Amino acid sequence: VWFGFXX
Amino acid sequence: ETLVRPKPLLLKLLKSVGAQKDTYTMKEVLFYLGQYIMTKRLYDEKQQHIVYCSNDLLGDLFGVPSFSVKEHRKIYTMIYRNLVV
Repeated sequence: VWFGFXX
Repeated sequence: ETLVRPKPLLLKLLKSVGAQKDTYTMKEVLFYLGQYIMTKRLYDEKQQHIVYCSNDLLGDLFGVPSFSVKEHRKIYTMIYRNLVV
């Protein structure tokens, strides 16, 4: 969920 | 992931962070949205779950001034309004 994003 | 065609203002946003296509996987869309949030500094590093998108095209597209990355369903709903499958 870190923007630099998505599991 | 599944193939989606962003509507024009979402395509513009994606291209603004270096996306090159008209058709994307959902994983690509999420990636580029994250790059945009970072490059426009729409977050604070000490509460990284919160996106602040008021007064930004992203907030216009999503229909909200702020959201948490934990709102999985709501984020997909907001993205899907800006795409066609």
